[PDB]
Amino acid sequence: AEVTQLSNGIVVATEHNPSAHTASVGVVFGSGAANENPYNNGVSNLWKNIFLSKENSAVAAKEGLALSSNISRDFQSYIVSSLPGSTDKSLDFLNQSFIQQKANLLSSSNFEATKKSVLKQVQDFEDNDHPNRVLEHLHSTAFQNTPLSLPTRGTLESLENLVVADLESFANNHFLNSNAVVVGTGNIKHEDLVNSIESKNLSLQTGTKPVLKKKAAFLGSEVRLRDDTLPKAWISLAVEGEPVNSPNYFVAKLAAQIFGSYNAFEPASRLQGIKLLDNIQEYQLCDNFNHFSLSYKDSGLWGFSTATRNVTMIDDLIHFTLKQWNRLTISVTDTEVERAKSLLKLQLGQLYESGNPVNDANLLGAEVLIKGSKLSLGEAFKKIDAITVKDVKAWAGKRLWDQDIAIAGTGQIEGLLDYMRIRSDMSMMRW
Amino acid sequence: LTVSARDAPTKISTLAVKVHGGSRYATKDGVAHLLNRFNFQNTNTRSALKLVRESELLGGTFKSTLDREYITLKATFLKDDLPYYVNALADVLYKTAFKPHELTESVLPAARYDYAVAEQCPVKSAEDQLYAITFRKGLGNPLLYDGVERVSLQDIKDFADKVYTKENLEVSGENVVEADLKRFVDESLLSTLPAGKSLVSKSEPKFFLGEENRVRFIGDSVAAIGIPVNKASLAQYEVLANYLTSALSELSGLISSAKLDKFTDGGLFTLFVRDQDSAVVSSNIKKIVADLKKGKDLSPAINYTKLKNAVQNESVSSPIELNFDAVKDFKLGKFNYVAVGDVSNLPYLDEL
Amino acid sequence: LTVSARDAPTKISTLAVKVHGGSRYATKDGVAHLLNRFNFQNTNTRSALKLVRESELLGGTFKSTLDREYITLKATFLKDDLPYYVNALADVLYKTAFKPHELTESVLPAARYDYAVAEQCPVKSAEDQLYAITFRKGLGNPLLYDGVERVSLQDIKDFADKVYTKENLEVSGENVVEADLKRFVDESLLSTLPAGKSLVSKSEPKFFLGEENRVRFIGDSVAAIGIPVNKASLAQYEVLANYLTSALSELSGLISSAKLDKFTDGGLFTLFVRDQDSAVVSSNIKKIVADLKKGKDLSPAINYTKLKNAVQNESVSSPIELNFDAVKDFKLGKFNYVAVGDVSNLPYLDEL
Amino acid sequence: QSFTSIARIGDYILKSPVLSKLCVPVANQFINLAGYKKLGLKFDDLIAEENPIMQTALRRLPEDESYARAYRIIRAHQTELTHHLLPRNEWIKAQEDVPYLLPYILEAEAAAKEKDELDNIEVSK
Amino acid sequence: MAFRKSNVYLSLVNSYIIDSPQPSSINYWWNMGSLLGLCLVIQIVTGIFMAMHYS
Amino acid sequence: MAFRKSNVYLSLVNSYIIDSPQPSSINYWWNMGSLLGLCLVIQIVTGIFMAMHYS
Ligand code: HEC
Ligand code: HEC
Ligand SMILES: COc1c(O)c(C)c(C/C=C(\C)CC/C=C(\C)CC/C=C(/C)CC/C=C(\C)CC/C=C(\C)CCC=C(C)C)c(O)c1OC
Ligand SMILES: COc1c(O)c(C)c(C/C=C(\C)CC/C=C(\C)CC/C=C(/C)CC/C=C(\C)CC/C=C(\C)CCC=C(C)C)c(O)c1OC
Repeated sequence: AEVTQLSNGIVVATEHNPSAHTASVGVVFGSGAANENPYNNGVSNLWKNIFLSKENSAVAAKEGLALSSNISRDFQSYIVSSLPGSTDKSLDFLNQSFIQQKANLLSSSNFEATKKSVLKQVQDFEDNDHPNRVLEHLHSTAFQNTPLSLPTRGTLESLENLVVADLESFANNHFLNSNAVVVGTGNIKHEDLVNSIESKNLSLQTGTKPVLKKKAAFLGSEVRLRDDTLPKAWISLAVEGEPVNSPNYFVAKLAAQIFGSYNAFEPASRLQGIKLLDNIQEYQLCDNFNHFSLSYKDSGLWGFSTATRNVTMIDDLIHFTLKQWNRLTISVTDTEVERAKSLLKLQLGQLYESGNPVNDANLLGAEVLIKGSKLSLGEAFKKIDAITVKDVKAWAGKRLWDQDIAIAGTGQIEGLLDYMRIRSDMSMMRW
Repeated sequence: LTVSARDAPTKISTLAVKVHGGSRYATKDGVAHLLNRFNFQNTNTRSALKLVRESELLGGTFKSTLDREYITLKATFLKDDLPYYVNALADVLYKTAFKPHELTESVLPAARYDYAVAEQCPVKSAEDQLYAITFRKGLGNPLLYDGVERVSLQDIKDFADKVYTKENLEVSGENVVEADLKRFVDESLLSTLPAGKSLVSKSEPKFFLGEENRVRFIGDSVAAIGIPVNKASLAQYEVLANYLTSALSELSGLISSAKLDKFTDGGLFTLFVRDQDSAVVSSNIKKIVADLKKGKDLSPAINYTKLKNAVQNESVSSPIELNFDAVKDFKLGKFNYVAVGDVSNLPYLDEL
Repeated sequence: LTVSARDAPTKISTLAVKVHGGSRYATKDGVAHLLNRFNFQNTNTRSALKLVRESELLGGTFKSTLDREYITLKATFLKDDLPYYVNALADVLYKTAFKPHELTESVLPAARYDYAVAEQCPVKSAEDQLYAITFRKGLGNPLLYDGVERVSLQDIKDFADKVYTKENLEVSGENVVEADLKRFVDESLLSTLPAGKSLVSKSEPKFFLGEENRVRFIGDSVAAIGIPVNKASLAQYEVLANYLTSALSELSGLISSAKLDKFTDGGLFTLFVRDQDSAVVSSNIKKIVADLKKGKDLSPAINYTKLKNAVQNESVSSPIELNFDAVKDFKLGKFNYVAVGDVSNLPYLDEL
Repeated sequence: QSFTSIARIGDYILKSPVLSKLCVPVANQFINLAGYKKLGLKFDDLIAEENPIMQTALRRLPEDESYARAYRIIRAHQTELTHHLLPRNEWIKAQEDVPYLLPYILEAEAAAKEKDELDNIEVSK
Repeated sequence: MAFRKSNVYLSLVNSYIIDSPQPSSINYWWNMGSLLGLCLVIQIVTGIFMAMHYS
Repeated sequence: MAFRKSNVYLSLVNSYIIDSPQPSSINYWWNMGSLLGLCLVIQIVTGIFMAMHYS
């Protein structure tokens, strides 16, 4: 449970955990899809794909190393996993690919074979992964004409028109030092890694900063992707949430836990202590749903997602759910808040502490990049337990009560009523 | 009644009661399935509802998984609430109500949904076919329930009596203080369980070879090969699996999935080729079989197969570890084949 | 273009156009099925509706059957209206419209119902499995349509072009004056048909042996054996079929059905054991295989197998007739086996 | 009034030998005067079913009892419409007039009451 | 289906007066309702005709 | 479902006045119907009150 981080030339961050069996090293950049443009959208996803290409991947495999990378909105990360002993051979492969081979990975035979893969990849996504496709579109309309609206995997149109020069252009503007953090998780010590790094000098484009832009903003709107040939209806709905490093980051995350997630087929799920289940189970209004409090640097999204085959009662699904959310402003109970506290701790635990160093790396790098440090799991619990009913009520009265929303859906959505109908349910009549 | 553990300064502990009751030991088709689904229902003192409402207020969940050999009752929770989940798991094993209405209202439905999900994924339709033809009645028993042969409430009770005993299970706690764990297991109802016999037979399963099965299916086509491994000859196959599923092998882009299922008395190697049209499936496999018949290895992935076999932190009780740094050559004797999908346009065992 | 006949003083004649277009010649799975179902739909000059309304007023009906080898277009009617049904059958072969809407509205549905009915009778699920494993791609082709591989309106048109030719069909009229029949066939559109090739190959199908398949099913359990016969060695198997299905054999009460399918280039012998519970099926078959391995015959049913093979008055064009009064001893070499139903409680090829 | 409540009072009286000898004979006389047995019905057949508890109960009732309840109810309606009673040898005997649905009704009520309790549990820190 | 079922107006009449499923055992006490409708009509009809001559 | 949907009386109101699916493009010419109901009410109300004083 130690968050160690020191700066010499490069800001090095590590979180050691003795019993681990393995160790992971890599760099995480403070720039992701939210830094691209509508036309070069998909560059970051492309980088990730070449970094994992058959050529580069075969080199580290001989050495007994494994590769992993993830593209997000605010950040990007390249990671190399290894045994606790080869904690040095990872640092060689890292520098070899980001300085020496930052021109060998971009050959006219590799880039074309990779481009052909992300194209079949992103296409496959839009053709079949409906729930994620919808959540991606939710960000698209909620933050339109603003950074957060750009899909992480990029659009098929900005992708097929992307050239090697664009990769370089992006890389030379974001893969800088002042916008980077070298992460090390697994078992290796902070002082073990920091030495192998402060050994090899060379700055490589120092003093350079990435370009700036215009702040992200929420806009009440919707995008309806009707498709009557699909067998279900997938919809996502949300209000403007909380950004990371916000006084209410936790109240919000707790508020989502109150309604939580559900799966109509799993017996135990049907028994949960969520009032909403009394309303939706009578006529079986949906196969599943899940609330969330997504947070980013400039903004966030608080809402839920759901999938259903009861295409003639979608208005009741949406109506009941939004009536429950009304309660957070006027009648949420102590026991509901308490049930949430326990469950939030359990999930926040399983995330920050799993048996996989790669997840730890991403989380560590991402956090240190936005707030210059990581909040310890124990420090979180103290904040979570401190939340009162009054807090939830004040938060909801600001974020949920009579506030614009964003909607997105695909499939048999004829039954999803108009905007103003849904919008009206964000409140209740009173004397 | 082996009680293992392993402490740590983390806040999330995870109790788990492994039991030798999987499909491999199933007396009737899918009975193990039904029982895994019958877990956490009603006990004689606590209802499934109270159990959930309580654990939620504490901060923990339950789950019951079904392997080909095991039936695991896991429980994830906050550290200091250890005894509760020990007695909870204890209660399930010793006194689940088994009410006739719980079968018709919760169990059967949950089970019907399980079979449905699997009936739509062709690779699993294949994996099930491999086991059925290699081990004709041991590990080749149907994993899930489908109603081909009757299974009453009583049959589910009998199988519970056999499987749930002190001599057939093993408590295992991750992120738990062994001192307290052993103390609580003995202080619970675990020790009251009528310790019967252990069905873990050491004699190697009588496997077959050169067998093949073809199943017509509407969806993606899949061709797969199944190879029975030895108790000691499994460490080489493991590197093979990681070799074919890596950047080192040239034909990694020609196969969907490849793995080695490790048991306590041998194992099974599986290779999967999946694609939309039958033509690409027939080619990619006809190439794999040919290139493997002219085997090669040299163990360049000796450090990759060892690294990938370590990322499994839940398996800190795995069999042989250093058997890898030995053999480094692979051939391809007799194996088993299964065609699923566009049958009239798929290879036969012969032309392979 | 062989035009056979046979007059009589009866009032009901029956024209029939046999064609070598069955499943055995099917280019794509079930295409023969679709075409048999597409018959009597719309032609370019007569609608399916007018055809029916007219024939009803005359006094006759149509029907299109599907064999493993043939596709027969039969027509039962009153004697003196002969030319009408000749031109009717002529019109179908030469100019059926094949409108995209007839496929979706009449053909596919009719076909879907056919497959459904057969998917519920286990003996047929078995018979289909026997053929598929003995003749791996000839007569082992799927008899009915099930959508595993695409089949467009065009694919149905191409197959029609091949199969419907003067060199691949044979007119046959029961209770008809051959003089007039030949006169009308030539005076019709039959002779305008672009006479292609005859797909009737004489070379014996390359059959296999010692093959087995098991299919899980919810209903009655069935165990069946399939035996490939020779072009001349089929006359003995015929008496065997009538022997096992008679009062002379002691084990006639232990088998559900037994028969010999006669083709133009060999044949297939089938034996069926069907019952509710798996135990009785396992026994009855394990007994048949044992008693047949210690073969016996003596041909006491030599006059019964000849009498039963004569009651077939529609088959007055059958192959060998006097081959029966020869061989009189049967053994049991290698054969094929299929388990359908309660699989986990049914015999394997081994223990037979 | 719930069946849980009816049972509480009824059992208390049934156990105490003071009331048990005083009441039961009156109750037996009451049941005979009611006359439902002359119509071929068992008391449990008379319980009003239009509520969730009774619907759950009837759903859990084993097949053979269900077909029998059905025959008794239809037979009753037909006799009633004819303004007759069944011939005495067809009347339900006291040994037969068993509370066959009662155990299902009580189980459902407890399940229901528990849920009501759990949905409203307070928490003390 | 029958016209009495498909017509917008006739179906109302069909569901309330023609095909309405009644319990086989109801007695003459269940005849008072219709008698009440009849009374309502008799009151309205005789009332309107007298209203023509009333001041 | 919502109470407005389940109640015997409210569902009528819901299907005719609340959830009734209307073609998105109807113009002000489609507003005359409601205006006709209003007229009918105004005629009945003012008529009954005057009937109280009329001979
Ligand atoms: C205008 C239509 C009209 C309707 C509709 C009507 N009535 Fe009348 N009613 C009258 C008139 C006119 C009188 C005065 C003449 C009379 O005394 O009968 C009257 C008188 C009465 C009287 C006095 C009887 C007496 O002793 O003279 C009663 C009581 C009565 N109505 C009851 C009813 C009932 C109950 C209804 C309806 C359910 C009804 N009315 C409907 C017009 C009507
Ligand atoms: C008793 C209720 C009553 C109803 C219902 C009623 N009216 Fe009248 N109406 C009267 C009375 C009373 C008068 C006489 C007083 C007057 O002249 O306005 C009258 C008079 C009239 C007149 C003469 C107006 C004038 O020049 O004085 C007309 C026209 C008329 N009504 C139309 C209607 C229409 C159209 C309706 C309904 C759609 C209607 N009425 C409904 C009672 C009613
Ligand atoms: C589920 O169980 C049922 C059941 O549902 C029903 C419906 C019935 C049958 C009974 C009924 C349907 C009774 C219904 C009664 C009514 C709908 C009455 C409605 C009342 C009215 C007063 C209508 C209004 C009349 C007028 C406006 C016109 C009268 C005036 C006129 C004609 C003036 C003419 C003028 C001139 C100058 C000629 C049962 O017996 C029954 O038992 C089991
Ligand atoms: C499919 O398309 C539609 C559509 O369907 C509808 C419904 C509307 C909306 C319009 C309407 C619903 C109009 C409806 C009108 C009516 C139902 C009127 C019914 C009429 C009556 C006269 C009711 C009768 C009233 C009474 C008996 C009482 C009055 C008397 C009183 C209160 C006396 C009180 C006495 C004392 C002493 C105090 C649309 O605009 C529309 O457009 C697209």
